[PDB]
Amino acid sequence: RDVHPTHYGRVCPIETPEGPNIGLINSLSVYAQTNEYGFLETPYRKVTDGVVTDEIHYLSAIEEGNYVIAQANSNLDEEGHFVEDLVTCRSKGESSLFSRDQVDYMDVSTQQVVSVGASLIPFLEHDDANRALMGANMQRQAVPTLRADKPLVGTGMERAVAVDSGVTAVAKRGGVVQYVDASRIVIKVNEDEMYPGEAGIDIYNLTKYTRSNQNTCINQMPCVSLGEPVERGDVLADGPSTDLGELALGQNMRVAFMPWNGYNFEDSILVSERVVQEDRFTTIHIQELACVSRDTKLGPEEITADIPNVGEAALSKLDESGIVYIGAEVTGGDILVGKVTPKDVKDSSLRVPNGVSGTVIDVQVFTRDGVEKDKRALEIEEMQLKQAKKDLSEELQILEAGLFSRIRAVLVAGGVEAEKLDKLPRD
Amino acid sequence: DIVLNPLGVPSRMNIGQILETHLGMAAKGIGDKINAMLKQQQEVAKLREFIQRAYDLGADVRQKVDLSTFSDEEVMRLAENLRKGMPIATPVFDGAKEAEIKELLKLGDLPTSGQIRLYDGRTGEQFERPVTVGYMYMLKLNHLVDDKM
Amino acid sequence: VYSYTEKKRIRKDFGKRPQVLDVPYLLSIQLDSFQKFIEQDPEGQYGLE
Amino acid sequence: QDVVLGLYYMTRDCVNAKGEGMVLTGPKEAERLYRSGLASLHARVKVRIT
Amino acid sequence: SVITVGPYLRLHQCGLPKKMALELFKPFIYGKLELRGLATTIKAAKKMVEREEAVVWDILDEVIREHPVLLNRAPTLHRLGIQAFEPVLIEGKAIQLHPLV
Amino acid sequence: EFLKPRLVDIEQVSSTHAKVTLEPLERGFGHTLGNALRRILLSSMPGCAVTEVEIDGVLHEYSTKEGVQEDILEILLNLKGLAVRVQGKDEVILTLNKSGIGPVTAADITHDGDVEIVKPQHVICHLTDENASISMRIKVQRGRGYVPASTRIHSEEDERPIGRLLVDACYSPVERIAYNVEAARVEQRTDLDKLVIEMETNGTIDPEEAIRRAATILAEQLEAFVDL
Amino acid sequence: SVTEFLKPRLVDIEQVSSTHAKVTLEPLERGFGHTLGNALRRILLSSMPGCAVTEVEIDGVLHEYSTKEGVQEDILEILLNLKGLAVRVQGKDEVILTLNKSGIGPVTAADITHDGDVEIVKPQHVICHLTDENASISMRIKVQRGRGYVPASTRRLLVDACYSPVERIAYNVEAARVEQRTDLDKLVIEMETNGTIDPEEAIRRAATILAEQLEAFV
Amino acid sequence: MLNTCYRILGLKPTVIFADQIMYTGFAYAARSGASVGIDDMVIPEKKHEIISEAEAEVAEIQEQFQSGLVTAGERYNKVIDIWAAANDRVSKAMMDNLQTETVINRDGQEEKQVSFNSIYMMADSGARGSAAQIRQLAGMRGLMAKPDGSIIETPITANFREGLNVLQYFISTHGARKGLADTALKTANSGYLTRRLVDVA
Repeated sequence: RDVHPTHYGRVCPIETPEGPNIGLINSLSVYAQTNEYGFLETPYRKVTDGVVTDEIHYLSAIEEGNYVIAQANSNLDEEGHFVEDLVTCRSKGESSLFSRDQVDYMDVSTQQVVSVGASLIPFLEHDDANRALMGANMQRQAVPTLRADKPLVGTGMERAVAVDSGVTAVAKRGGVVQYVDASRIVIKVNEDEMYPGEAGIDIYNLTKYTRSNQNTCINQMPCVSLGEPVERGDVLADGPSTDLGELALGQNMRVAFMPWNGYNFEDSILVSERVVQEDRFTTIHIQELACVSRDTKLGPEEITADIPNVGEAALSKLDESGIVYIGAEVTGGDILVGKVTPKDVKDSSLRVPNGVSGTVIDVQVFTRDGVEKDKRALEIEEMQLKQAKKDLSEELQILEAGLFSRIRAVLVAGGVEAEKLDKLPRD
Repeated sequence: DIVLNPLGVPSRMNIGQILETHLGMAAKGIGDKINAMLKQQQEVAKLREFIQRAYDLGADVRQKVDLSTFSDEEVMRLAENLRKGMPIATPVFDGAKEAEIKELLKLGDLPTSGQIRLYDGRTGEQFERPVTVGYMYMLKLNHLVDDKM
Repeated sequence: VYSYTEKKRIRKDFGKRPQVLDVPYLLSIQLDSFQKFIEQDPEGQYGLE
Repeated sequence: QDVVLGLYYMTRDCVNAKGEGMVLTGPKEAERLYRSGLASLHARVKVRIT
Repeated sequence: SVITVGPYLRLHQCGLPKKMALELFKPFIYGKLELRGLATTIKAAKKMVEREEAVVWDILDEVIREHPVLLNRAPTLHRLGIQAFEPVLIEGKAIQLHPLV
Repeated sequence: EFLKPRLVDIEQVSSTHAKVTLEPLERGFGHTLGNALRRILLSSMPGCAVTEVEIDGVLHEYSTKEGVQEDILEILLNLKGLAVRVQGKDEVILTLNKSGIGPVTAADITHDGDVEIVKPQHVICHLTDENASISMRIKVQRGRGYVPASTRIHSEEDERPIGRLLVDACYSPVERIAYNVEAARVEQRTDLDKLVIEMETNGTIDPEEAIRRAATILAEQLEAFVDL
Repeated sequence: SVTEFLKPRLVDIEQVSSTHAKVTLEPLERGFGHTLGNALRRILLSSMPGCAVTEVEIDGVLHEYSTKEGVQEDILEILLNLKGLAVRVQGKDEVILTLNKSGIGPVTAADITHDGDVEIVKPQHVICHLTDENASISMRIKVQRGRGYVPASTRRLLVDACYSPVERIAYNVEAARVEQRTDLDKLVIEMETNGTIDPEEAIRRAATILAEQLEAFV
Repeated sequence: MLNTCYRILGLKPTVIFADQIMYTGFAYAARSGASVGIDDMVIPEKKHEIISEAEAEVAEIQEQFQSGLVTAGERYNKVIDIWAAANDRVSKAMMDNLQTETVINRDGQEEKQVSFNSIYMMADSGARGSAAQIRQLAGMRGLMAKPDGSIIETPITANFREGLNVLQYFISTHGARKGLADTALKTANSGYLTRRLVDVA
C-alpha cells in the first residue's frame, strides 16, 4: 500500500479505498497517457531547445528517469524560456532546481499528477492532506440530491466531469430543439449534420426518476428550450445531479465557524430549520420490490387478487389483478401483491414490507416465457407500444412530410394548382 | 443557515474550508450586487459593465471572455443564470489568491476579513468577536438515519 | 469559436497558468479495452482474432 | 474543547478593559454588570470573595 | 441507532428515540395500560400502541420516569464503554447523549 | 413613566418588503422590544398556503405530463413559490387552467376574488405544446409557520384520493426581518429611541397589521407573567 | 384556532428564599418562551427602578480609597457597604441618610440615624465594624431614586446607582410534551431579588411595565 | 479543579459542579463570539529571510561537498540540521508573534499582552491544536523525511495556509499515507491481546 517516488504524477495519489482494501486499489491520474504495453506514458511538454515544445512527450517510467522534466508551475518567459536558471526539475526521479539547460521535457499540467476527485479539490494547496483524502472518499460516498446547485466555487473540471458523466443528454448532432416534451424531446438536427438518409430530427428520451444500484434516483431531467440552436455534443437534459453543464453536488450555504452553546461542537451540524422547511437537501428512495409467481409443486405461486382471510380495504391499493395501482398509497405490511399458494389455497400474498409505506410507483410484471400476461401487464405493453408508435410515427411524419413536399413541389413545377393542392387533403 | 464549531480547524488543518467560505461569501456578494442591479432593473449596459468587470476581475487568469461578444439577449440570459450569485473557477494549484478573494469581496461589497459582527439571535447581543461567516457548499452522504435505526 | 453552453456560463476562472493541453476524455481506458476486445483484428495481436 | 474554550474565554483578561479596576460585591453584581454589558467579561476587577 | 449529542441532557438523562422507545416498552406499555385499566385485550393494547395514543404517549412518559435501561456504545474497550442512563423520550429516531460521556 | 412608542410609519420598501420605525423608545428597551417582535413575527405569523394538489389524470406524484415542461413533483416545487393575501378564507380549492404552448403564470390560475394573488406575474407552469393544456385543483389553506404535509398525511386517516397530493405549508409569509435601533428626537431627553424595524414578507399582509397581531399575541402570552 | 397560542399553565414559583426564588412556566411557545425570558431578563436587569444611596457626604472623607481608623473597614470598603445598603422607602425621590454610630463593634444597617420614611431591608446588615470604643461614626448618604444599576462613574462620595432592586435573575427553557405533541417548550425562571420586592410581585410589575411600553402598538 | 472536587466535594457535589460547569462552558463559549479567520494565519514576517539564510547555508555546504570539503553523508546531515534549525526558528518567531498582542494601557501606554489571536488564543488555551500545527499552518512545514525515513533535506519552508508546493505536497503525501496505513494495521492486534487476557481471567 506504500507510494513510490516512481508514482510521481502517475496514478491516483490521494484516492484510496478504505477498509482491508486500504492501499490495495488505486486509480488513473488525470493527464498521463498509457503505452501500448500498459505503462504510464505520462504526457510531458517536450522541452525543445529548453522551450517546452507543444510536443507532448507521453513519457514512460524509464524515460521519466531518462529525462529531466521541470515542474509545470515553473515560471518561463513568453518564448517558453524559463525565467530562472536553476529550474526546479524532476530529474531521474530526483526533483531539484536543475539548470535551465538540464531541462529535457516539461510537466504537462498541474492536474496531470492529480486524479479526478483530486483535481476537484478546492484550494488544496493551502490545505492539508488527511482530511483531504477523507473528503475525497466522501465525494464517492456522496448521496444524490433532489434539487441541484452548482458549487459556487469551481475548480473548472466540474463542468468537464459532468460532460464526462454522460448520464445527462448530449447532442448526437447539432441543431435546435424541434419538439420539446416532458418525455420525448425532438431536436432539429441541422441539414449540415443530417446524413442523406437521416431526417435531421434528433430525438432523445430523457431519464426521469429511476432506481439506481443503491435503489437511488435517476432523472436526466430536460435542461433546454424548444428550438434552441446548439452545437453537436452539447448538453441537453439535466441529468441526476448534473445541472448547468456542471457537476452539481454541493449546496452553497452561508455559514459561520463558531460554537453555539454546545449544540455545534464535536462537528455537530447546526442547521437552519428553514432549509428543512425548504427541504433544500431532500431526497427519495426507490427500492424495487419484485414478486415472483414461482411454479410450485402443488401449483404455482398464485399471484392473484383473490386472497382468503384478507380484507377488501387491504386490497384497495391493488388493482383488480391484485396489482398495487401505479402510485397507490401502500402501508408497511399492507398486501401490495395478492399472491397465493395451495393450502385449498395458502395465501402467499407478497405484502409490501413492514415499515414500507408509500406510493406504488410501478409494477414490472415479467410473466415467465410461456406464461400469459395480465390486463395490467397488457396495458404496460400497450403504453410502451404507444410510446414507440409515437416516436416511430414522428419519424414517419417527418418522412411523409418530405415526400409530400417533394410531390407538391413537382406538382407546382408541373402547373398543378398549389391553391387546389392546398385546398385538397395531403393524401 | 449553518454553523460549525471552529475547533476542528487547526485539528484537521483543512484551511480549505476557510478558503471555501471566504470565496463563497465574496462571490455571493458579487452576484448579489449583480442581482441588485437586476432588481434595480438597471441598464443592460450597466449590468453588462458589472458582469464584465466581475468576469474581468483577476490578473493573468488563463480564462478571458468578453460579454460584449455575448449578445444583449445573451448578456441578459447570462445574468439571469448568474442571478443567485457569481460562480467562479479556480483549479487545483490554480486557486485564487488571498488578494483575489479580497478583490472579489470588494466587488462583493463584503468585509475584507470575512469575519462579520453577526449578533446571536438567541443571545440578543452582538458576537464578542468578528465571526468568520461565509457561503460554502456542503454534502450529505447515503448514511440515512432510517438505515441506522 | 465559443460554445453556446460555454457562453451560457462563464465562471470567473482563477486559473492563471495556461491550460496548454486539453483535458483527456476520461473514458479512454475502458473504451480502448472494450474496442480491443470486440474487433476482429487482422493483426491477431489482441482480441478474439 | 468547547467547554475549555468558554473557560479560557472567561479566564481571558484584558488590559484597559471595559471598566477596569471596579468593585463588584459578589457574583450577582458582576453578573449584572457584564450581562448588562456595563463591563467586558475580560475585565480585571476586585470583588468580595466569600 | 445513531448516537446524537444531546447537550441539553443531564449526566443521568438519556435521549431516547421516542419511536424506538415505543418499540421498547411495548409490553411494558401494554402492562401499564392494563394497569391503567384501559387495556382489556392484549391485542387491543397492541392496537392502541398502533394508535400511538397521546394517552399511550402520556403513559409512556409516565413509565419512562426513572426507569433507566441499559445502553452501550461500541467498541467494548473499557467497562465504561457501556452504561445506562435515566432515559427521557426524545421525539424521533436519534440517540441524544450527554456531553462528557 | 414609560412612554409607549407607537407605530410611527410604514414606508413600504416593496410589496413584500417594507420599513417600519418605532419611537420614542426607552434606552435599551428598544433593543429587547425589537428582538422580541422579530422572533414573534417570525414565529406564528398566520398565513395561507396551497396544501393539497389535485390534477386530473395524474396517479403518482412522481410523474410528468406530455407537453408539460416539468414533472408533477417539479410542478409542486414550482407551486411552493406562491404568495397571496387571501381574504376570509382558511381552506380553498383553487383552480389554474392553462392551454396551448406557453408558460402558465400566477394569473393563469383560474381565480376568484376571495384570494388576491400577490404576484400574478409569477409563473405557474409551462405547457410546451399547442396540444398541451393544464388544469388542476389546488387546495390552498390558511395557517401559520412551516408545517410539513407528511405530518398531515397520517392526520387524514381517511384515504386521500389517488393523486390527492399534499404539500407542506409555510403559511407564515414573512420573508425577512431586521431592526435598526436609532435615537428618537424628542425635546432634550436623549434616551428616546427611534427603532427602525425592517420587515420583509411575502407581501400578504401589511407591516402595521402584522405588528398589531404580533403585539396581541405577545400580550396574550404575557398575561400569565402579569398575573404574577 | 390559528392565532391560538399555547397559554402557559401555572406550574410553581419555587420560593427558594425571600429574595431568591425559582419560577416555573410550562408549556411555553417554542422560543417565544425563550424570547419572553430574554425580554423579562433585560427588563428586570434595567427597568427595576428604586432609591439609591449615590453621594455619601461622610465626615472627614477626603480620599475615595483610604483605611478607616477604629473601624474594621476601609473608606473604599465603607463606600461599597453604602452601595450595598438596601432599604424599602416611600415618598422621597432623594434622601440624605444619616448614620449615627460609635464604639467598638460592628455597625449594622440599623446603626443609621434614619427617619421612618424608609424601611431598611436588613437593619442587621452590617453597615461597618467600628473596631474602637473611642471610634465614632458620622455620615450622610444621598439615598436617591433611580432605575437600573447606573455606575457611580456613570455620574459627596458617589456610589453606583444600583437602583435596580434585583440581586440576580436567571431563566431556563425546557421542553414540554402536549398529549401527543412534544415540541412544546417549558420556561424555568430563577430570580434573586434585592428583597425589597416580592418575587411574583416583581414579575407582575415588570410584565406590566413591558405591556405599558407595548400599548401603543396594541 | 475537577480532581479537587472529586477529592473534597466527594462524588455527588463534584458531579453537580461538573454539570453546572459544562452548561456554563457552553454558554460562555457561545457568548465568546469568536471564530477563526483565514487572515488570522499570520505567516512569520521574516520567514522569507530565514529561508534565505537557510539557502545560503545549504549553498555553502554544497560548495564544500562539491569542493570535497564536505562528505556527501556529511552534506546530507548538515543540510538536515540547517533545515531543522530554520524550522525551529520559524516556529519560534511564529509563536512569538502569535501569543502576544500589544495594547495601549488604560493610561494609553502601548504594551504587549496575551494576544487574543484566535489561533494564538486556542493555542494558549490549548483546547485543541499543536504549536507544530501552528508551524505547519502559518510557520513552515519544515524538512520532511523520505518515505523510507531518510531525512529529505529539502525543507518545506511554506506553510499550510500559505499553500503547498507540488513537490512538497507529494513529499508529505508519503508520510500521510504511511500514517493512515499504520492506523489501519494497528486497528487489529489489541483485540486479540484483550481476548487472551480475558480468557485467562
